[PDB]
Amino acid sequence: MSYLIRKAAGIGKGSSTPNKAKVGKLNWDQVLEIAKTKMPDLNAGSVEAAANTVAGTARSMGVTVEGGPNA
Amino acid sequence: MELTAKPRTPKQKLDESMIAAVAYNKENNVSFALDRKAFDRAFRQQSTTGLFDITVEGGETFPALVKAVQMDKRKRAPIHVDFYMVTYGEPVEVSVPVHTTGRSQGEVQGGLVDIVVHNLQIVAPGPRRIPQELVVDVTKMNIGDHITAGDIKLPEGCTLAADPELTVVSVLPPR
Amino acid sequence: KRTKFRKQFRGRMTGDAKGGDYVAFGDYGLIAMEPAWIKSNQIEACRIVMSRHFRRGGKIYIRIFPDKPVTKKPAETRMGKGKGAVEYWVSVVKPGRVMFEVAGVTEEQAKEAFRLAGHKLPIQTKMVKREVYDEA
Amino acid sequence: MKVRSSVKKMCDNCKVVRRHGRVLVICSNVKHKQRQG
RNA sequence: GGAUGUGUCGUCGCAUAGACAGCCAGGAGGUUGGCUUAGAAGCAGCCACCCUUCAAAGAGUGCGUAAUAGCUCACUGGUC
RNA sequence: UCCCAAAAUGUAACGGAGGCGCCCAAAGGUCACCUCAAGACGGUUGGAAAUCGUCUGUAGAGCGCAAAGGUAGAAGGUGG
Repeated sequence: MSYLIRKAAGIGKGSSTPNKAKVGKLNWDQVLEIAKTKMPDLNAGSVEAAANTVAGTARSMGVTVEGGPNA
Repeated sequence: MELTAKPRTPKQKLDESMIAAVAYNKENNVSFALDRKAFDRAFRQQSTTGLFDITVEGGETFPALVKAVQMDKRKRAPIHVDFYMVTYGEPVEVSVPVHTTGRSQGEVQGGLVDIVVHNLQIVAPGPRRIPQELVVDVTKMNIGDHITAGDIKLPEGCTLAADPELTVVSVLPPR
Repeated sequence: KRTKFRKQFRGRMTGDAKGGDYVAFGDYGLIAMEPAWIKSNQIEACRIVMSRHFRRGGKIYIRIFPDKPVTKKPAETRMGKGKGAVEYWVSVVKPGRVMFEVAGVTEEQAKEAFRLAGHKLPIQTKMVKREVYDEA
Repeated sequence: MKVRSSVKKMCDNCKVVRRHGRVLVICSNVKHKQRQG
């Protein structure tokens, strides 16, 4: 995931100041193809499972996540 | 708090777990002597912004407020207490503690927010409805955000005795 | 540590605390429970150790400054007068006093920042917490 | 064996015993084998 | 300064709607979490410590390697 | 002359600090009168203070030298 993510945002390494200097952001659309491959490794109950499971992964790599609910 | 005695002589208590306070207003400054343990468990909560039941031996419930407590040094233990009877529409002035809530935007950032002034005093509390606390926003606060009296939302009425531009909390930088 | 300028000498006497508050400048504080002389190098030995433990925050308050000059033996003799204005500076502490008090960091992450500091003190202390509301 | 004056636990095993007049330390690990005396 | 050596007062506490210690079994999937490194994968050091399932299983106790790995813990059920 | 000296006085040490062996025809007698340090605002070589001005002002100044007490209704500052 981290690799595909790097490629997608274009990110370059990872980050040690993911609280100060982070790195980027992407859209759920991407998150789709991701799960559509990691699936044989996504013991997910139905989507969301893996739709949000992957959040944290992206959420501790320094990756700001788009949209979601409401408004 | 069933305090019963109230004499100048405390031999009958000093040995027996019993604090020793005094109450008043401008009318009755009844001599006193309440129980150690009780007060001990008591004042913890209601602190000085909490009027409680004062039925002195004989039964005469009275309304007062924790004014000033002077405890022993060496031994964290309290020795004397002043209860300033409540009022009805105006007591005097009260000591109300400052509090924070929700993570600040300075914490995760790279530094820590500091509370320059723990308990805060405002002019005129309002007997019957006197803030037994004071939660305050901090989040916004970044790398050098100082909050003051001119900020903290007050509880409908209550006026700030503390000078405005006086910093109550700031988010101190790192290291 | 060492004062900036002054008179130069002194004397010696004791009696229980007098101006050692309790809570102030922090939530957690360390209190001294015995009459002693706190060497300025005995404070550094405390602060410095405390720092280490705290990877940041500096919310350590040392509120026991060395307001006192002690002297010493120029080697032996006794036929001369006042001696060694410069042996060292100490800060008379008395019981109930508050030398230390951290801030921000967890209980445990404090019950240790002190413990240690205790280990280099000539006197016994004990950690205190809150309910400190006299004057402000 | 370790004869220290300030004996105390060193890991979730140290079973500070008190045999004949002495305060001891018995832990799975030996370098933990303490003893005031 | 150290310590299940005793005596007496105080505080949490957590609890037959069946805990603690002991026992059989389990132990999560992302993930060798991102970062850093010659690499370090729950355990040299920055950042966080979220998602999913569930009765459960915390990006994490300590031991261990050059990292692996392996060994147990916190969370889960029966037997008393 | 301060501190030590333990609130009367006094009280030691090769205890802690510091001055004197003068000075003033006037820095005296007496009689009149004025009143300080300093900050702030605003002003010329000025520009840091200092001169002028206007508010504040127990005097936080002054008193020939060391300190202490004392002192502005003057022992403070001028003139006959």
